[PDB]
Parts: sequence; C-alpha cells; structure tokens
Amino acid sequence: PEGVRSGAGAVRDAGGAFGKKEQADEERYFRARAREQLAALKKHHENE
Amino acid sequence: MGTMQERITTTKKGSITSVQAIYVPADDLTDPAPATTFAHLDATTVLSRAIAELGIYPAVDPLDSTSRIMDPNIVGSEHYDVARGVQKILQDYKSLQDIIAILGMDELSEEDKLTVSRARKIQRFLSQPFQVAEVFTGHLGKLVPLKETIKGFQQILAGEYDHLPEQAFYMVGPIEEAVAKADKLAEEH
Amino acid sequence: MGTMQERITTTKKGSITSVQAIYVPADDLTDPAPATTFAHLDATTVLSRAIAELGIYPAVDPLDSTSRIMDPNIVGSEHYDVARGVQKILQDYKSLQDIIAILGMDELSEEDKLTVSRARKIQRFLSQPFQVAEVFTGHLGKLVPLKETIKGFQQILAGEYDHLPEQAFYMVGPIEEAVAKADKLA
Amino acid sequence: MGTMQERITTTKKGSITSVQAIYVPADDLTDPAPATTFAHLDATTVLSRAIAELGIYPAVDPLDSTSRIMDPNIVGSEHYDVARGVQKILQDYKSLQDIIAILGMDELSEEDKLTVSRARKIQRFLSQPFQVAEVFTGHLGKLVPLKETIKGFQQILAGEYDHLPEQAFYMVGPIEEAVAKADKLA
Amino acid sequence: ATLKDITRRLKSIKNIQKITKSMKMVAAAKYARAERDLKPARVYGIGSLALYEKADIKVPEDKKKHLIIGVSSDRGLCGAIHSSVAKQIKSEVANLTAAGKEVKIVGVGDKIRGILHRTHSDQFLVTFKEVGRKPPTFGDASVIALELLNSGYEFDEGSIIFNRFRSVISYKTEEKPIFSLDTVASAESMSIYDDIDADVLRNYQEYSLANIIYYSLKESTTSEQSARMTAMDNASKNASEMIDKLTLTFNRTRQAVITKELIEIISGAAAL
Repeated sequence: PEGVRSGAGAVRDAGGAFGKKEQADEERYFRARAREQLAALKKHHENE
Repeated sequence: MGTMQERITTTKKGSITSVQAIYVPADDLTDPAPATTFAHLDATTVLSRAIAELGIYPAVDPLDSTSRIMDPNIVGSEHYDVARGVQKILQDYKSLQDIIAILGMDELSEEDKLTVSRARKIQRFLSQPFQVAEVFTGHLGKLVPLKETIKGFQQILAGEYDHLPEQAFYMVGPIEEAVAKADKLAEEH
Repeated sequence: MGTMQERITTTKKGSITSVQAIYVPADDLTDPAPATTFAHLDATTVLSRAIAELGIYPAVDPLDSTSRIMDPNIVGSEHYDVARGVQKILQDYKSLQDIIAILGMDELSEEDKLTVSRARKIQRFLSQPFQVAEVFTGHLGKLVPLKETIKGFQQILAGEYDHLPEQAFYMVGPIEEAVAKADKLA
Repeated sequence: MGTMQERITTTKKGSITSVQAIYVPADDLTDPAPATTFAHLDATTVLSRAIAELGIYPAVDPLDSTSRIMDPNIVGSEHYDVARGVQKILQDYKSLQDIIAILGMDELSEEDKLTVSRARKIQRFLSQPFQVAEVFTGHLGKLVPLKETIKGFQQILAGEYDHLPEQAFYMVGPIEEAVAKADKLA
Repeated sequence: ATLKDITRRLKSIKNIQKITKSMKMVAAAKYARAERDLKPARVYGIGSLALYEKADIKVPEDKKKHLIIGVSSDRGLCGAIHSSVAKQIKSEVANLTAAGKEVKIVGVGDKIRGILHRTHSDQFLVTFKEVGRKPPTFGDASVIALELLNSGYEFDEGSIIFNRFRSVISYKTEEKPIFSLDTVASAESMSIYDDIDADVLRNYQEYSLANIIYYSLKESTTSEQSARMTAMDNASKNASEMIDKLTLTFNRTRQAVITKELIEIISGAAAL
C-alpha cells in the first residue's frame, strides 16, 4: 500500500515513444477498413 | 468559502438555480482551492485537455462526472442501464490499449476488435456542434431531445450499425443524420 | 538516539542484550528515521508469511536474515563452513525451481535430482517445537545445544542420511529422534 | 553580479578576451547561481558526467552548446551545412533509445540501423588526445586544422567509410589516422 | 525532472514488464506441442528424399531459371529469424544472374514479402498469407503445391530455404535442391529401375514437391517458437533493470519536496 501502484491506461498517459507508436497503429488499421465499408455501401445501394 | 456559499440556496419562499465556473491551476485537481469546493455542489462536469487534443468538443471527461439524481427511482431503469453500459465499455477500452502497445493491432482476437470498434464509435457520437461556435467550426448548431439521446446509444450498444465507418458519427445531432452523412460520403467516393 | 543506545553494553560485572522492532515509513530504507537506527544494529531477524504457508515454525527466513559476528576469526572455522554450505545449497535449489516450471521435470540431470532432495530435507530440519505451546499441540519442548546443531547439519550435508524419508525430519529436536521417528514409520 | 560582469568588455580603446570556469552544485543546471550567468556570455560549453562515464574526452555535450557567430554570412555556407547535418543526425538517434533499451535492435528497419551505425561512428570521432594529459594517459597530443575537420565530417556524412569498424574512430586526430588504425586492426 | 513526470514514467514500465512476463508462458506452452509433433514428421520427410540420395542426379547448365521458395510466418518479435532467410535469398540471385536466368521468387509468409519488396518487386511470382496463427497441416502443403503447378512459368531448377531446429537455444539455416524437372531426372543412373514410364515419373515428381514443402514447414515452426520465448525473457529482464533506478530517483525527490515546502513556512513566520 505504501509503494507506487499503477493502473489502467498508464502507458498512453505518459506520452512517451510507446504512446504515439500505439496511436499510429490504430489510426492506420481503422483507416484501412472504411474504404471496404464505403465500397460495399455503394454496391448495395446501386444493386437495390 | 463556507460563509459565502451557504447563502446560495432554495429555501421555502423561492428558488435559485446557480451555475458556477471554477478554474483549476495547472490541471491539478488536488490543489486546495478546487479540492474544498466539491462538497458544496450537486452536479459536477470536469473538462480535460487530453480529450480536446483529439478534436472532440465539448471536452467533457465521461468517467469523471457525477450527479445526485442518477438513481433508478428518479430517472427510470432504461435511462440508468444505458449510461452504466456506456461507462463499462469505456472503462474496458483503456485496458486493451496496453496490449496493443507491445503486440500489434492485428494479433488481437476478433472479440477484442469488435469491442474496440464499438468503443471508438461510442466516443465520436458524444461530440456536438454548438450555436455560439459557428465562427470556429463553421456549422450550424443542433439541439437533441432526451428520447433520441437514449435510443441512439441503445442502438449502437445493440450492434445495428456495425457496417458503417467511424466518420459518420462525428459532429452530428440525432442518430438519423449519421446514415444520411454516410450515404453522401458513399456518393462522393 | 546516541545517549540511549550507549547504555546497553557489556561491562565487567555483566551485560545487557536488546531486541527491537522496526517499522520503515513509506518502504524507503534511506529515510532519516531508520537510517540512523541501522548504525547501531548487530543482527537482523526476518519473519515472513510464505514460510508460514508451507507449515514451518518458527517462520524465520534463512536467506534474508543476517548477522555480523559471522566471521572465521570469531565463531571458528567449522561453524562458518557448515553455515556457508547450507546457504549455497538452499540458494541453488531456488534458482533451479524456476526451470522445473517451464521446461519440465525431465530436463533435470542426475545431480539436480540429488541436490533437490537434500535441499528438501534441509528445509524441514529447521523447524522445532516450543515449550510455551505445550498444551495446545501436546508435544514436548526441545532445547538443542550448539554442538548437536553443528553435527546434525554437517552429517546431512555429507549425504549420510540419504535413505530415510523426508517426514522423519519434521518437528524434531536433535538428529537421533529423526532416525527413531523414521524407524517407527513403515 | 551585473555590477561586476559589465566591466569585462571591449570598447573603442582596446579589446579583452575572457575565459571563465563555472561550477554547478550537485549536477544541477537550474540552480539560481549558474542560471543567471547564461545571459552574460557569447559562447557556451557544457560538460556532462554521463559522457565522461563512456570514456569520451573531452566530455562536451553536442546538443547543449551554442555560439553567437554560427550563421552562414560569417563562417561560410559549407561549414554551416556540415554542422547542421551532424546535429540533425545526433538528434535523431536520441529518440530511439526507449525502443532499443527494451525491444532490441532487431525491431528496427534498415534505415534506422543505418542511422544508428552512423551516429555511433560520429560520436567516437569527436574525442581527441590532449598534450597536457600525455603524462597520465600514454598517448601523444594532436592539433587539427579547421579544413581537415570539415572534410573529415563531410566524408563520414557521405557514407564513404561504412566498411570500417566503429572502434577505429577513437582517440585520433585527422581522418587519415582512422584508416591506418583500422588497417592494423584487421 | 518534476515529481509528476517521474510518477508517470514509472507507472508505464510497471505495466510493460507484466505484459512481457505473461507473454513468455504462452510461447513455452506452444513450444511444447510444437516439439511433440516433430518426430513423426521427421521420418516421413527423410523417407521422401531417399531416392534422390541413393542415385545422384546433377542438373546441367540450362537457362530455364530457378524457383526459390522461402518460408516464414506473419508475426514478429522473434529475434533474427526472418533476416537470416532474407539474407541468403538475395545472395543466391546475384550468382544466378551472373549466368543469366529469368529467376522468380515465391515466398510463403508476409514478412518475407515485406522485407524484400523494395529491391525485388518484379521477380515476385505469387505469395501466400495466414501462416503461423495455427499449426501447419498437410492440406496447406497440398494447396501450395496445387497452386504452384498451375502457373505458366516453367523451370529446370529450384531450391527451398528454411530454418532447421537444432537445439532449444540454436538453429541453422539451410536449403535443399529440387530436381523435379523430368528431363534431368531421366539420366544414366535411372536405368537400373526397369518398370518406369513418362507418366509415372511425372506423378512421382508431383508428389515429391508436396512432401518437401510439408517437411520444411514443420521444421520451421518449432524454431520460431523457441526464439520468441528467449526474446520475451530478455525484455522482462531489461524492464526489471529500469524500474529499480526509477524508484530511488522518486524517493529522493519526495524527500526534497517536503524540506523545501517546510522552509517557506518557517521563513514567513519569522518575518512578522
């Protein structure tokens, strides 16, 4: 109890190298899927 | 502080509704000036700088705001369950961000990916364009009643909009406008 | 602190010995309160809960407690070598326990299987019954002289009693009662 | 302090050149005493203990030293370009320390490995032997002209010496001594 | 150099260490099963290649080019497993182009495609994906061999490169030749076999290709697992080394703050 106890999300709060490295990967991965979703929306709406 | 604060009350002869703005020096909530002010209030909203850097306005911290009438016997059961369900998934989002730092995004299981995808969409839908900020953002303001606020989050929690991109939920009013934004985005692609 | 602690010494007529309990604030060993006290101490005794989990009493940690007269020029030569060997074997057993939890028990060579058994016997020869708890557990108290302790640990370290089972060394006094208790079993 | 310092100047009757040694208590640069002397200087040279630990002498920090006449219109364009390139290369390598300290060198791509190798080669070439230290170091003093330093750093920046070991650029003078020491150390 | 920065920086590494420590045991558990299944496949793999061993067959100097196959996975954090294969892949092509051939490279595993894409984009013939998540099976080798023959490209020579499991702490990189060309197979030493035909030899080479592919995959997986375990052990050692200096720095700063804040109260009380 006397010592330093960590919690959840402490990696992204310090703002070091690992936080920005973590952020860019999510940005890329979810930038990739939106193209497929939009293309399938256009195909669905054109079909019907 | 106590001598002054006790005079702002609603006695049996009339009612006073008060709104007060409080400044926190250097983003430190343990400072003695804001520390001894939490006891005098009935509802608190805490603004944060981390959220503002993502571009989400108003920058309200969803896991650090409280109210006294958040009870199942005052606001009903549906309204209460929706808010608790939102807060639980927002808390669960944080723990998954440690794993992604070491091992990449693609090694996660499919359930974790679905959890992250739902949490990111929930986060965007809380932003809203104001009417006094038309010079900054460049959009017209919106107002949303309570029933649409409940229903929009209940539907996203159910999973009825897993086939849409994130950008459709950013800076909109009701839930009906996100699909109309996505259709225009599809048309312009 | 100096004026008080300097009255506990050994004069020509007699001597006074003290046992003191220490509390470290904030788990910081460089705090001015415990750092001043450590300049006067001559020994330490550490009691742990993990030792008590295994069923060892008294629960004194052997690898964590230290003394200062533990030198060949004071206690002698035989005592020092025996107490060095027991620490060596108990130290290497703990390092090899990590291997057995990853690679498996089959990776152990032939010598490792012997060192493990000797360490497992030694870890049980260190317990002892007390007289002040006589009525509760119904066992006589034991008071072992120093010579019997040195001899008993030396003979286990040699490898002489390498056929009796482990449980013969549990909650006994001198070395003879262990062979007698092993005689009674089976 | 301002009363004393303002008298050591250069006027329309003569010139004075000043060299002063300053002390920092407990390796702290924010102490009030050395933090008010920065405003009374035209050139600064900061020494570090961490560099001295690695064995680089003189232990001058290359990312914390400034001068007032470092501009293209006084020292020339080529000198300025070389200095800015070496400073950029040194800055880039400092931002990878956290990843290397845990994950290791294998996680980097090829360009990052190349920048790491070039920065580690550049760090060695900044050391030099002094003549006043020959008595207790067993070396010989050296004195380099400016053009040779400019050309030697240009050649390293261009990658002409990527086939040499990094230990050949340690405690030498002009660049020609690196190839000979590398040739002996085959 | 303030107290908040030290606290945050300590709290980040405290989580990183536990993540690595928990990731080590999973690799040990996978390595156990990966080692278990290697022995039955080793005898099959060696038995497939006995005929080529007994009757020596040497390829002539032709110009039908090679077919180089490199095997890897889609996951990192495994030391220098992929770099060793990608090192020899680019070494062989220089000798091959010294004579002059239309060589093509086929790689199974995404990292192999990623590493060598910049300088050898054109030579790529076909690449595969979804490797390493689950243990390999014979059906995957069947699929790869089936998709390899349908390509219009034809070759007289070829080789496959892989990492061979040697010990829990070491491995060796090696390659094996392929003489699947029918014409080179029909040589003097084959006259001893006296019930052969062109159709039979075509089918026999077809089967030998899948056998070699399966053997290579089952060899490579174990080495990959055994390397990842060691990497995840060293990372936790480094994290444990860092969290020990940060604590001492934190304690010193904590004492200094109290002393500095007490002096001010005393000084402001004395001046009244």
